[PDB]
Amino acid sequence: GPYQPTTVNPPTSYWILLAPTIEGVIVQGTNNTDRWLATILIEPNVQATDRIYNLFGQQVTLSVENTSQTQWKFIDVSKTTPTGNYTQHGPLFSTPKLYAVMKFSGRIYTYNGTTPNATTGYYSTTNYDTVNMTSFCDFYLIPRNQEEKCAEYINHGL
Ligand SMILES: CCCCCCCCCCCCCCCC(=O)O
Repeated sequence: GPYQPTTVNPPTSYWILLAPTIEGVIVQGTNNTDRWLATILIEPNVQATDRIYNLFGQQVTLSVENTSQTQWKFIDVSKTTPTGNYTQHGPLFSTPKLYAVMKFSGRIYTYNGTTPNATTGYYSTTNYDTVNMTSFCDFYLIPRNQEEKCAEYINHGL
């Protein structure tokens, strides 16, 4: 990398390492059947607030917060129908402002917790293997077999 913002359908067993700079929707993806997914970035020190986000072309109001005074915050969101409500999942508090996602074994793997001690976790409520990706930021590809490097960049930056 870095790869410029684009829409692709990433391969399974690859980490996409996203390098956003501005708060808001950094990436979104869908399988056009049962999942519309995104990750939102929130700057430090945002008390509970209704914010409007363009998700898949629609203006969506989400109640969000970031209680961290020093770190940025990634939140995953998901809806299961075109008109469904979004639910928030898996906060990552981040100093490097990097976020990674991988489709593998039907699951989506991400990093969770607080850098520099963020750890991998995953979602598994359906098979996500065919979910595509529209990235609004520059990104890198890291194969599963070099995942240790991915964890390194998430927690410590490039
Ligand atoms: C490579 C795929 C990219 C998909 C783009 C969005 C990246 C974040 C993934 C968020 C998953 C949301 C959690 C789903 C909750 C659930 O339904 O189990």
